[PDB]
Amino acid sequence: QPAHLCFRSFVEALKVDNDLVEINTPIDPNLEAAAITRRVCETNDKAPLFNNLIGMKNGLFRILGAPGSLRKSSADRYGRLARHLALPPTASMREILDKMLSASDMPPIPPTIVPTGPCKENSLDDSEFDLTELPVPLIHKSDGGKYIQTYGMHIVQSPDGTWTNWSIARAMVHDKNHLTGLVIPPQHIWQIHQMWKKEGRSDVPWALAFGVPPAAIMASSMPIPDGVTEAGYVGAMTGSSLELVKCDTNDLYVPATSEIVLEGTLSISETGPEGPFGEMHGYIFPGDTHLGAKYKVNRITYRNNAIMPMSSCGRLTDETHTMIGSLAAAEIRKLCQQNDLPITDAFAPFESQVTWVALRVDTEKLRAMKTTSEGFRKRVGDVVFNHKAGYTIHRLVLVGDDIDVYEGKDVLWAFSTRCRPGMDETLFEDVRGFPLIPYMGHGNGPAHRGGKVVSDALMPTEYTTGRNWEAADFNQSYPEDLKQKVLDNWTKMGFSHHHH
Amino acid sequence: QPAHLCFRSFVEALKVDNDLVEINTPIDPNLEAAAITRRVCETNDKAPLFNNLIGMKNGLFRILGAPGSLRKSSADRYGRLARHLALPPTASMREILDKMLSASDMPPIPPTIVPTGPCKENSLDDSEFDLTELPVPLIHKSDGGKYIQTYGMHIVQSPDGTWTNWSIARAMVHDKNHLTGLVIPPQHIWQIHQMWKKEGRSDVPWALAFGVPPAAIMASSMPIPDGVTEAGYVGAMTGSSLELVKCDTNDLYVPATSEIVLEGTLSISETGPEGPFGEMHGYIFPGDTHLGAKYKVNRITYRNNAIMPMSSCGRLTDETHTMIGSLAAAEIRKLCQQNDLPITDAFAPFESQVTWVALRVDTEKLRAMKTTSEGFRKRVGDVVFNHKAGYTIHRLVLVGDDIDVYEGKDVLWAFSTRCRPGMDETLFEDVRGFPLIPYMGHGNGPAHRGGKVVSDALMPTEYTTGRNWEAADFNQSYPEDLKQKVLDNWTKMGFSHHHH
Ligand SMILES: Cc1cc2c3c(c1C)C(C)(C)CC=[N+]3c1c([nH]c(=O)[nH]c1=O)N2C[C@H](O)[C@H](O)[C@H](O)COP(=O)(O)O
Ligand SMILES: Cc1cc2c3c(c1C)C(C)(C)CC=[N+]3c1c([nH]c(=O)[nH]c1=O)N2C[C@H](O)[C@H](O)[C@H](O)COP(=O)(O)O
Ligand SMILES: [K+]
Ligand SMILES: [K+]
Ligand SMILES: [K+]
Ligand SMILES: [K+]
Ligand SMILES: [Mn+2]
Ligand SMILES: [Mn+2]
Repeated sequence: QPAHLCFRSFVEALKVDNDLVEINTPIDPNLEAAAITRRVCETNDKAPLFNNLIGMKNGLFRILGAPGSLRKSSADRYGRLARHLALPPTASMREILDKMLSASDMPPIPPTIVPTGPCKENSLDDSEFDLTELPVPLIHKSDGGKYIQTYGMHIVQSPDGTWTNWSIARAMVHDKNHLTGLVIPPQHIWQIHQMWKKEGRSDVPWALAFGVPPAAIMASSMPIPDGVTEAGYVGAMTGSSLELVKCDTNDLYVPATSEIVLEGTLSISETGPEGPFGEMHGYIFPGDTHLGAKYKVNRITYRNNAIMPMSSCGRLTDETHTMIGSLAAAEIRKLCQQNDLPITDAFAPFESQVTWVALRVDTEKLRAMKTTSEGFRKRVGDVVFNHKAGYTIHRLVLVGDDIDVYEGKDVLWAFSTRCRPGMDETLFEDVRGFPLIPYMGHGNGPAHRGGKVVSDALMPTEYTTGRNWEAADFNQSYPEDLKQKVLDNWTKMGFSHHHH
Repeated sequence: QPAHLCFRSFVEALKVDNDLVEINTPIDPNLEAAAITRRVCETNDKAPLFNNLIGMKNGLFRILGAPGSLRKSSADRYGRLARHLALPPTASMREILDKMLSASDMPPIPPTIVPTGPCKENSLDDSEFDLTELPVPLIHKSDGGKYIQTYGMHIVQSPDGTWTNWSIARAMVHDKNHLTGLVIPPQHIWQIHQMWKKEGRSDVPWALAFGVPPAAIMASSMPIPDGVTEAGYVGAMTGSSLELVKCDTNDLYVPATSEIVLEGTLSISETGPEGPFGEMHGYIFPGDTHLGAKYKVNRITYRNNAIMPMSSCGRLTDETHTMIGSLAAAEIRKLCQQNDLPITDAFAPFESQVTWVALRVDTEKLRAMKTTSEGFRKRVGDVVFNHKAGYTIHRLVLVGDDIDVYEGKDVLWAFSTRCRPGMDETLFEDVRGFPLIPYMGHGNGPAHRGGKVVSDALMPTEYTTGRNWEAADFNQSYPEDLKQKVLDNWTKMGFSHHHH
């Protein structure tokens, strides 16, 4: 099966790419696996595959860390993400995001039901498993639980059957047969949970599939629209109907090649302690436990020699940056365009801890609008910060056509030089805030409201007559024939490869 | 003579360091020399010494580019700056800034007058030179003149004789015997010019010395206090009295080993076209010429085989970043401490285009103050933004003790994660602004006023009970013995030198 359609094949692809380190000696899921993976993510090293996990039994489980993290070389920096999507490993971020957006103006391709698959190779009923006995990792030393769920896909369906959502949300082991995790507004797992709660009659049928098709875990991390079934979006994106098998204990459908599947219910009534967890912004607040949603596990099925993916998340760079930030940015780009805003490109700079999105403006179109910074900033901020796709993002930076928003150095240059603090900004206090940013949930103001800004790094003439500067750089401050002469003579004079 | 005391010896030191490329074939001062130097600065390459400059005659002149720019390796990144100061080439930025601050609580060591020096080896009276005939560089293609003066020291003295100021301010050739340049508030050359203008009786006696002692050009770029003669500050810093020779046509004194000296007058009445110039923030605005100060040159003296230093300034990284930013930051650190603010360290991140200064706070002392963010931000901003040392800086970022302000990645992390936009900031509109930032002089608001902000990236408990988080990073999220095991097994497992 292709790598984008089968996690086991993805792992093979990383090996073949010389992007995998297989560790066949014993590794402790208590901190060791995650510490290795953390160092990988901080150094852009090869992804670790832990084949000999202390506490692995009867096939549950090996661990793959850093599934969506960065490679060291610039030429294939995003190669692991490209391998989720059947793209060449040298694919640009623009190409990756365009792939992820491509299904937005395609008919869905609904999934195909098949009678069995590798995920059915083994099973454990409710007398045969204990979640506390599995090699679930402790990912950070101060975490409030062992976070089994950092890179699986939650599957829940609206009561009426018409929307089946796939998404990543964290969860930790609570006891032998329950997890606790985040189920929070405005997320689709929350929206569906609320529909079941209002109906009031039962707990939400649920499954959690680990080691799903890579193209599916990317859509799981993307804020595609309300009411849109991810499986059909992924089918359109990849041009193929995804193969799904029915759960044994409920009527949800899981990817046929899932590594590990948990079946059960998400409670409409019960909660339990959840957190703290070392999170995407780079912090943990030891002892900050709060009540989270509670899941009951009734059944586990799994592949022979099952592999659990894991995100050892925190400071730069891991899946919470590469996937959360970038995929939100993609959706924001599209949202802006659909609201007739002249946005060509969007990206969440890593340097911002993916709390900013830089929006590249087609300034020719801007000029035709005959508008001003105050007006335009307000329009952009109302569109984005009143939408779910803007949830995680606290600062939008508007930049003109000369800035490559996928290059953080250029975004920082434009922000620092073109946006006058205060005057060129509009604050948004009556929007939903992202509480996990420390300045929000651990800050001076309301955790859930406000704290957002539009920073306009467009220069005044970009609204009127056009750019009226040249950069004071090698590229723009010297004629073409001179530049080329300097480059051609560079090593001959005594001064100092793309792939590497 | 030592490298820090003699520019010719500095050039030798760069050669010996394998930090120099001598170009002995003809190079055009019309853009070519500056284009090479620009590429050096953008790549952190070796400094270029142009020994064969098209238009060089009778010894005037060779060019050294990138005198204070960065080296590629992390271990000696600031080595060129260290070589200005007799420090080891591996000196940290903290060590460099501490050296530059060291004379602030020392008695000055006044200069020593000597009867002659190398700067007298050759001379040209007012019938024998023409500034338009020298190989003065065109540094950027859109510049409004040939900027002779990018790394020389202006020497002017108060009418009463009690303060002799040394500073860098740009200047360009106006005609055969005049320059135009910037003389602007609150700069000391401006302050002294205003004293002469109020007296009204004559033009200001002036000299411009190029290729001065490196330790002197660093103090020339630093905002040491009003009324403090730089020569005595440099004497204290280096522990030696600087050797000076009298000008031939006036009673000012210039460094004995200056490469090139211009003697003349700075007009109290006349101006002429000046600019545009490709500047420190990375831009030029073609055609933006304005009236600048006008200097008359009466005499040139120079060393045999004279070398003119040149800054090809613009986008990162050159002397306008390494010296302007860092040295302002140093002075701000001291100013804060002298106003009883608990600031341990200051640096202008390069990523900010040296428009920010990050201020590291001793949070134990902060806690003892029993204050709040609003109050503290206001106090810090009033001290810094009402002082000349704060002139160039538009954003101050307050960070706690865990952040290394000399590491831009950590400053950006703390800013993005710990300072809530709006709420955790105080805007300053009634302070002097730096007009050369594009959002100021080419922006939406007053060019000379406002646009400043204090951003508080201290977390709430840093004011009260202490830091209440751990980073979600390899360093802080795992115990010592585990970290060490991972590191010790790193290459053995299959994963990937300080000097490089
Ligand atoms: C890639 C990724 C996405 C996480 C995520 C992680 C990763 C690795 C973790 C597990 C390591 C840490 C926490 N995460 C959560 C999360 N969203 C959320 O509601 N709660 C989470 O706990 N997200 C983001 C969420 O997947 C995106 O917001 C999706 O848009 C949600 O899908 P939906 O639009 O269908 O609601
Ligand atoms: C290192 C450096 C410093 C420049 C400078 C440059 C460099 C290379 C240039 C020449 C390449 C571009 C422009 N510069 C000017 C400048 N200050 C100023 O008033 N006008 C200038 O034109 N400065 C900053 C000035 O030297 C510092 O603000 C000093 O504190 C001034 O000394 P003072 O405190 O004695 O007034
Ligand atoms: K999703
Ligand atoms: K602006
Ligand atoms: K000075
Ligand atoms: K704060
Ligand atoms: Mn969804
Ligand atoms: Mn001075």
